[PDB]
Formats: sequence, structure tokens, C-alpha cells
Amino acid sequence: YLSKIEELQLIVNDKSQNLRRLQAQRNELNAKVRLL
Amino acid sequence: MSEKKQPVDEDNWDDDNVEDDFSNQLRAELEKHGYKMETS
Amino acid sequence: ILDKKFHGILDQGEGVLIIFDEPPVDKTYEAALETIQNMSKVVDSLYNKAKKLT
Amino acid sequence: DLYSRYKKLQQELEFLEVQEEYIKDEQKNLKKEFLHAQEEVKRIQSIPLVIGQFL
Amino acid sequence: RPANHRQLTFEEIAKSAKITVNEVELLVMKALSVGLVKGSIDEVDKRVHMTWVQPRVLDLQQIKGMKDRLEFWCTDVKSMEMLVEHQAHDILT
Amino acid sequence: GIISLLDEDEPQLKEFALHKLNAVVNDFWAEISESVDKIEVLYEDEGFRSRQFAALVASKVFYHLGAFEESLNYALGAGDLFNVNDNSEYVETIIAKCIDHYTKQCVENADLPEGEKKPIDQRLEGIVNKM
Amino acid sequence: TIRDEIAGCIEKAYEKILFTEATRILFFNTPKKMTDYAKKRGWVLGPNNYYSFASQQQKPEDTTIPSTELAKQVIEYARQLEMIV
Amino acid sequence: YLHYSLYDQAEKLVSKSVFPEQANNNEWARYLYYTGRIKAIQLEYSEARRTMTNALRKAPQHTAVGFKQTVHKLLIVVELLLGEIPDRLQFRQPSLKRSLMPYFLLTQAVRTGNLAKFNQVLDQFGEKFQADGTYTLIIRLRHNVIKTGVRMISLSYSRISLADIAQKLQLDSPEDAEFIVAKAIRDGVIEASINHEKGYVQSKEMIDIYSTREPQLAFHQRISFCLDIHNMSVKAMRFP
Amino acid sequence: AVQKVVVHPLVLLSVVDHFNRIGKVGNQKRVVGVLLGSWQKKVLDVSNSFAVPFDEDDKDDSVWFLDHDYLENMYGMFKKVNARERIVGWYHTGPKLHKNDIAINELMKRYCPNSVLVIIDVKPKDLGLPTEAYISVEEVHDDGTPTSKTFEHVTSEIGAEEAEEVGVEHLLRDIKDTTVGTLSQRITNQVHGLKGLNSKLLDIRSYLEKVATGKLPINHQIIYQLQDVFNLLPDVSLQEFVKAFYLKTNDQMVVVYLASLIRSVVALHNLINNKIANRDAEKKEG
Amino acid sequence: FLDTVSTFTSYELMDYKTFVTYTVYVSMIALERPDLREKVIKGAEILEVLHSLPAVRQYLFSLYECRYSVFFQSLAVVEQEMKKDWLFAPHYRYYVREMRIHAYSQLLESYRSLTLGYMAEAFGVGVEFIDQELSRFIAAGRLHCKIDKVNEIVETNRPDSKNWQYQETIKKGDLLLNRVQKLSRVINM
Repeated sequence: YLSKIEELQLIVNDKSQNLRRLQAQRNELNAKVRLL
Repeated sequence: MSEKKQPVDEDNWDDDNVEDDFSNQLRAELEKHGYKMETS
Repeated sequence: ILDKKFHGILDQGEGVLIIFDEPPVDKTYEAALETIQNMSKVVDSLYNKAKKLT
Repeated sequence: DLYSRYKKLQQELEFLEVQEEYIKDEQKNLKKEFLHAQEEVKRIQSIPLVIGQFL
Repeated sequence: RPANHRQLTFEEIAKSAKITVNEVELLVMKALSVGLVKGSIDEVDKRVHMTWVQPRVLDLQQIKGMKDRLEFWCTDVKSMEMLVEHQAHDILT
Repeated sequence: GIISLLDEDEPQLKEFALHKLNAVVNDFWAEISESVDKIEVLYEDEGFRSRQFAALVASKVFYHLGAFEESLNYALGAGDLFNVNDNSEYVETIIAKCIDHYTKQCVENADLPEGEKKPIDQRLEGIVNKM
Repeated sequence: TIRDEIAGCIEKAYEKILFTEATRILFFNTPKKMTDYAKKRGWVLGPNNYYSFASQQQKPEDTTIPSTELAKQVIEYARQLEMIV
Repeated sequence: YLHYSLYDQAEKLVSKSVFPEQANNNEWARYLYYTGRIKAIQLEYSEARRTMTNALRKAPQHTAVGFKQTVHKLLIVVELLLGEIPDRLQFRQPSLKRSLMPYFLLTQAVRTGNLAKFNQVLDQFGEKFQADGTYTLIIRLRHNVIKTGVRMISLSYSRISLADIAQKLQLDSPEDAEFIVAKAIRDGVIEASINHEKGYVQSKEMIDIYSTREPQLAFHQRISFCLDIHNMSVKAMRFP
Repeated sequence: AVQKVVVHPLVLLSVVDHFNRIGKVGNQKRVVGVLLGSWQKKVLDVSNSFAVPFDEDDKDDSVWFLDHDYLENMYGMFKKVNARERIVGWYHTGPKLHKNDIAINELMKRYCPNSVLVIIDVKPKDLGLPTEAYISVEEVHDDGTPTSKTFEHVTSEIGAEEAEEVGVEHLLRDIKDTTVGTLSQRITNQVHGLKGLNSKLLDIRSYLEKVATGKLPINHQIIYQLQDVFNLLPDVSLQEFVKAFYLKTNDQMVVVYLASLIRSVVALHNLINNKIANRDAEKKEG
Repeated sequence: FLDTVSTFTSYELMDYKTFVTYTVYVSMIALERPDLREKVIKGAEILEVLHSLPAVRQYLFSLYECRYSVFFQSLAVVEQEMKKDWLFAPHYRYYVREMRIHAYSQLLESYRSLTLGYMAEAFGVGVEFIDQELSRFIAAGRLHCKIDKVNEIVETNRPDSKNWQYQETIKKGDLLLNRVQKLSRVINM
């Protein structure tokens, strides 16, 4: 079960993606500040 | 989540600080310092 | 020198009996006075903190 | 059915690392545009002033 | 002499001066009356402290020794400057 | 612990010692971390028979520690006593890491003009067609 | 481990001791053993005395090097201003 | 692996591995408490005081029968063994007063230079030392009593001699107090000197207690603390 | 006679356009044009200038041509339309001067008795400020030669004037205003260390010129004396600042006190709103 | 208590003069020397209601006089007085050494070439009598000076203008900010 488990531990990196969605929220923050 | 080994095994509560100087020491304080006048 | 003062500290071996001092050190004073109240503001936010979770 | 899975999600992960590196410098450059906006605010009062009173 | 010694004895001034101990004081005050040196008259030890002096003629061997201590300064400050900047190089972005 | 006993020149105490090692290996995994150099010396002795089983148990202990890559090289240099086992959780994690090494090896070697490649070892490419 | 701690704990930590204290604590009253220790301090004895001098020289200070290298720590402090936005 | 024996903590020491992220606050607290209580028998007193303080303040929720006074009881014994410890006038509980678990009398005798009552605590209260089970305290905690006495006196006085303290604390001789002061200077506690000619402790104190060089270097600990809490605030900001 | 200058970039662009006027034709050597000026104090100002045609063959550097009629005509023009200005000198675009320049200088020092030149560079990369000032006075010599008429390097700068940057900073558009807090200090570090100690190492290359050559004016008058102004610090090994480590600690003192106190208060700034709004967003997100 | 005017007589009072004695016993300390002299010395209406009892005014002027033996004469008077006082007499000790610590604090910052012979020549007897007294007072945490061997030079300290001030900031940014470090580590689990 080589890549049968590698892909699972890379499914864990969807929780890395919540940090990215947070960063996208950070860039969306101050976007309306500069547009104001 | 609270236990994990352990269920098997104003007052004078602030005066305790200088009371540590009152219990081991100075209980006959002015019974000697008050007698410094006439002892010598 | 005991009762009153002119910052006249005693030295038995100088001559001048040196009076020197630095009065403005309020840089640390006003910051300490801030931290005294800021710890109280943290304490008064701790109620919101410990109450809004559970 | 396994080999299709990390051929999608690995590509998803490296695309997301791509934009996760980009958005940092994005939010960086926004603060420089914000400082330009600050100077644009600050230069509204330099040479004149015409004193009134608030009614 | 090597750079200044920061404190220069009565034997030194009196030895180059071929004069007694009790005249180098008049000497350093007279140099202040001349105004070539702005010195502090260090004679608590009879050992005199140094400030700026109006220089004398740079010799050929003194051109070379000036190149020595000057390039010492130059490439040492430049090299340790590049070292400080080599530590300061990582945070430019 | 029971590993410093090997100052004898005869190897039968070493085989008795590994017979002890695989028996009570289930409680003493830190002691070989001081015996790493003894593992190296007993591995580099050719006519001494138990260099390969030393490589086996060294892969075991360095799989407990975290030196999975010298565990991998020891699994390569652990003889056919390594390849005789392919049914365990231990063995599936380390063949995952082994053909991980093989696939990074192949992706590196695949862009080379006609040769000059790194040596793809025969054990990690034989477990390919064994799988 | 007594004699090495004699060799670290009766000289080069004190001022001066006379020969009879070394005669009591360092037994056999003149071997090449207490002589070995007295020279093992890195020190030459006089008659009937063991000074413990010539130590802790120059009053060291480390002139301006922490001023440099802690600004080199302020460098990664600016990197901590960098890693966040 | 505490009651059933040890060196398993030394079996950790070549494969020590902790969490990536700290877990439940009670969990992380009691885990730090376990490893600090292991460093108690290891007699490493530097990391232990801060990790047991972290574990002490980090578990504020306990049943009213106790268990935080249990954790504190078996916590502060090596803190008594430090040579210095604050007064326990902030931890005294009435059921703890009836169960006499850390012995307020023990740290009362710590503040004294008393030997008869301290060894009376020992001999009289070996029944409660059963519940302690940490008998490594006493064989050097008597040493901590005599070090507490010499620390109190030498901290009080500027210059003192062996003629005062070497017989005031009845060490029967100058040289036994010379060995005590030798181990104190080996601990760096006192800055004394012994006149090895007439029988003087020609003790003294060092100088320059001003803020020239020391606090500005301690401010890298202070500000490293601050910036790491900045980054903890940043990682806290990173989750929603 | 000249204290310093206050020179606006507009006159430099007024050099640039005539450089464009000569880059399209047969360019023998360089540009020689008029430098007007607004001389008020011993300080100097220039608001504007214009050019004049010029050619120069190189056989005895004396064949060089202006048009004083055209010069005084357009001077009368710009003097009528602006009575503030007057001529103050000239300029040239080739960064290295030559021996004809004294003939240029003294031939135009007849209208006003001073005529300060301006070196510029149309392709500047390594220099600092383009603007340069000489003046033609005499010290006569130590050997007192027959009229050693020397250009004397007057200090210079780029000037400043209110609302003359309206075009400029709108045009260039790339300026990162107020980079205090990031990397401007290390740009100044790299450039002042390297680009000043290379000036120093080329001064010692000129010292090697005094070693292998340099009989010429070997100059034992100003060189070692201003180098003695340098030699206020003979910074030899053993470093000689036992009397300045405590002063350096005094330098460290107040700023590190500010750092400790204030950045503790900065952690105290961040944590409050960060925690509160953090768990607000976290457990009120759903 | 300091607003002693409006408390004239109500039918829960005892002797209003004894109210004056109680407020002066509690206001002689927790009152720094400018405030001390302004209240207990420049106090206008207080002077009569302490002109009744001589030993109270004698106590204040013996304390402000800053002698050595009238310290202890005065202190013996207030030793007699402090006991006879309900919900004060179980607190008879820290008030007495509090008077002492105020007295030694106002007497020991000013000198720096101080010998305890100069103390014991005028305190009464202190040749070994103030020895353990001042030693407990120093090593108790307060009253920073240095007690000496027969070299006998008592050496004093700083006014907390620079050095001792530099602690409480990190003493609170450890403790209370570490409590909120715990609450900060309440995010995930």
C-alpha cells in the first residue's frame, strides 16, 4: 500500500488549504480599505 | 479529561508572610528590647 | 541630610560630598504606569475570554 | 481506482501552494499602495489653512 | 610613535626635549598658547593625553606606512562591512 | 545492555546475542542507539556471518528512531533475509519508502542523454516486478 | 576524584595557603604527587608557601561584539517583520 | 513507567518526539507535569521549575476534593530543593490542611535554620513520607537547610568571618564552614575569600550591580519571549 | 566667492534637450552652452538656461567657437521676459574637463566676472550628484609660478523648489515613498561602504601613483593635512577604545530600554484584539 | 479617616479624642515624609485634639525628631498603647517593627559611612542588641543596607530610579500574560 497511503496523507493537506483560504481572506481584507 | 492518574492518588492567610517572622522569631520582643533600658 | 535633602549624599573620602542626579527618567515611569493599567485591561478582557467559549 | 486520486489532489496541492505564495506578496504590495494613499491624505494640509468655526 | 599611546609620560617629552621634568607643563601650556593642539593636560601621572595636532611633512617611507595603516583601515572596514552586509543580506526581499 | 557482551572473537556468542535481540527487542529500542558504531563494525566484517542480520535489526531500530533512509540502505544490504519477508506493516512502510527512492531515482535518471545514470540497485528494482 | 578536586579546589580559587595545609590534606608530606599537583596548577612554588595568584586577568568585558551581533539578531527580527505581511 | 521502574524515560532520550501542535490544555499540562516530575528524580532543576510552573497554572480545573493540590504537593518538593521557594500561603486548602500533603511545617522549617524540628518532621512524619515516596529529598534537603542558613546569613551580612558562622551554626571547626563556603562559591552563591593565615573568612561582595551590561542582554530573552508570543498570536490568527 | 549652489533639475533637462539636438548631427566633441543663474547670496541658484553652437578641432585646443551676438540677444530676451535671471556660467556634457576649458571660462568671465561651469553626464551610472562647480582663482603657488590659474572645486548639490516636482514624481511613478523600516538603510550600507571605500582605495591607488609616479604636484600641502583630519582616529590593532566600550553600552542603553518596554507593549497591542476577534470569527463563524 | 472634621459626635462614637488617637496611630505610617509633616505637623485642627494627650504629640515629635533613644522611649509608650486596642492587639507586632522599619529607612539612606557603634552610642544598647534586629530587618526582604564584620561600615543603596525599576514589567508579562498564553493555547483542542 505504497501510494494507497501517500495520497491519504496528502488528503490531510486539505487542512493546509484552510490556511490558504484564510490568506485569501487576508488579501480580501484591506482591499476594501484601499478601495475606500 | 480531568483525571488520568489523580483519582487513585481578611484572614491570617495573608498575614502568614510576616507571621513567618512572628512564629520562629520575636515573641518576647519588647520583653527584651523594652528591657534594653535597664539591662545595660 | 537625614530629615531634609538637597541630594547631599555623604562620602567620607571625596571632599565634594557629591551631589549628582538624573531627574528625567519618566520614560520608564509612564510606561510602568501604562502596564499597571494594561494588566487590568487584560484581566477585564479575561471575563469575555473565559465566558464566550464555554 | 487509486492512481486517479493523487493525480488530481497533488495538482490541487501544488496549484494551492502557487497561489499561497502569491497572495503573501499581494497583501505586501497593498500596504505600499496604502502608504501612497496615506501621503495623499497627508498632503491635504500643508501651505494653507482657512480658519472657520464649527456650527 | 604607534597610534597615540593615549597618555604620554614626562620622560618622553623631557627626553625628546632634553629638558627637566618641571618644564613640560609650561611646554604643553605654551603649545595651547600657540594653538596647534587642543590637548587635555594629563599630569596626574605626568603622562600627557593627546588631541589633534597640525601635521608635518609626510615622508616617502611615511607615504608607505600611511598606505600600510590606511589600507589596513580601508580593506578591514570594507571587508568587515561586507561581512555585516553578508549577515544583512538575507532579509532584503 | 546485553549488547556489550560481544568482545569475544568467536561469532557464536554474536548469533546467541541476536537470538536474544530478536527475542527481547520488544522492550529495549534505545540501547542500539549507542551501539550504532558496533552495528557498523559488525556490518563491515565480511566473513562474520551476522552482518546481514545486524543490517536487519539496524533497519528495525532506525525505523523506530527515524533513520528510515539508512534503514533503507540496510534493507538493501540485509541480504535475501530481507527480501524473504513481504507481509507486515513494517515491510509495507519500508517498501513504500523504497520505491519512493526508486521513483525519485527514475525521475532523476529519466532526463539524462543516453546514460551517465545513478546506479539503480538491483534489490529496489527487483521488488518492482515482485510487486 | 578527591585529588583532582584538590587540584581544582585548593588553589586557583583562593589567595594563598601555606605548606602545612597541603601537608595535611595532600598526604605523604612530600611526594612528587603533591609536587605534581602544585605544578599541575600551572604555578611555581616558593619556600613554605603556595600562593594562588596570577588569575582572572585584564578585567574582561567583550568590548562591542554583542552590540554588533545582537543587531545581527535584529536582522532576523526584521525577517520576523518580513514573514508576516 | 513511573511505578513500574525507570530508564524508560532514558529510553525516550534517543527518540524524544512530541506533538507538532500542542493538544488539549489539560492534556499538555499534565504531560508537562509528568516530564517535570521525571526531571525531579533526574535532579535537573532549571527546566523543571518553569515546566512545573507551566503545568501548575495550566490545569485550573479539578474536583473539589483536590487533585490540583495533589499536583502541587508532588510538584513543589524539588522547588523546596532549589535552595529557594516562595511561601505556600497561596495554595493552602482546608482538606489539604487535614491531609497535610506538602507539609506547611516543612517549608516553615525551610525558612528556619532549625534542625531538631526539621528532623522531627522527618522522623515523626515518615508515615506521610510513605505517601511522599520521594526520599531523595531529605539526604540533600538537610544540606539545603544548612545551605539555607549560610545563604540567609551571607546574604544578610556584607563581611562575616568563620568565627561567627562556623560556630554559630555549630560546624565545630572553621574548615567545615570553609568547605561549605567552598561549595557555595562552587555554586557561585557567595563571593567570599578565606584568609588562610590566621583563620579569617575575609568575605566580601562584588560590585557593579547597576544596569550597564546585564539587563540589555536579558532583554533578548525578554523580547524573544515577546516576538514568539507575536508569532503565537500570528498562528492563532491563522486558523479561522 | 561662491558658497554653494541650488540647482533645479529643469536646467539639467534643458541640457538634455540640446544633447538630443546634437546626437542627431555630426558630433565632434561635446556641448558648450550658456548657464544662466539667480545669484542672491554667496549661495547660487539657477532657474533656466539655453545653449549656443560650438565646434572644436584638436590641434592646439584654441579653435573653439561661440556666438556672443546670439548669446546676448537671447540673454536680452530672457532678461526682458524675466528680470530675475542673469548669466552665471556655462556647462559641458563630457564628464572629464580638458585644457581648453580655462580659455572658455576666462573668455566668458568678461560679461559677469564669474562663470561657473557645470559638468553633467547624459549617461550617468556611477557618479553621485551630476552638478559640479569650479571657480577660477589663484593660490598662486608655493613656487609662485607665472599665473597658475586654477579651477577650484566649489561644493554643489541638486537644488529644491516648491511644486517643481509636479511633473517629476507623477512621471517616474515607481517611487516607493517612505521605505523607513525596510532596506533603504542597507542600500546606503552597501553603497557607502563599497562606493566610499573604493573612493578610498582609488585614493590609495593615487598613492601608488605617488609611489611609481607623482612627482608632478606630489601635493604635500593639503593631502596629509586633511588626511590628518582623518587621522584623528589612527585605528590600529588592540583597537584603543577601552574608554569607549562603556560609551557604546550607553549608546545601546536607552534604545534597548525602549525596545524591551515598548515591544512588550507591542505584544500587548497585538494579543488583545487578536485573541478576541480571533475566537469571535472562530466560534461565531457558524 | 483623614477628614476628621465632620465626624463630630454621633451615638455610635466613643470618645472623639480617641478617634483622633486612632486616626493618628494609623496615619503616622502609610504617609511619606512630606505628607507626614503636612498632616501630622501642619494639621490645624488636629493640634488641639493631640494637645490633650502629651505623649501622643511627644510621640510624633520624637519620631519626626529622628533621634535614637527617644525612638525607643516613644516606642515604649506606643508599645503600652498598642495591645489595649480591640481588633488591633492581635496585630501588635508588625505595627511595632513597622514603626521601626520607617525609622531605620528614614535614618539609613542619608549616611553612607555608618558604623553601628554610632547607632549603639545613642539607641541605648545595640552592641549585639540591634545586631539580630537589623539582620532580620535586612534579610526579611526590606531595608536594604549591608551589615558588616568589625570593619563595620554600613552601606546603603539606590532610590529605585534606575535599577530595581527594571523588573516588574516582565514579572507581570510572565505571570498574567502567561495565563493568557494558556487561553491562547485554547484554540484547537
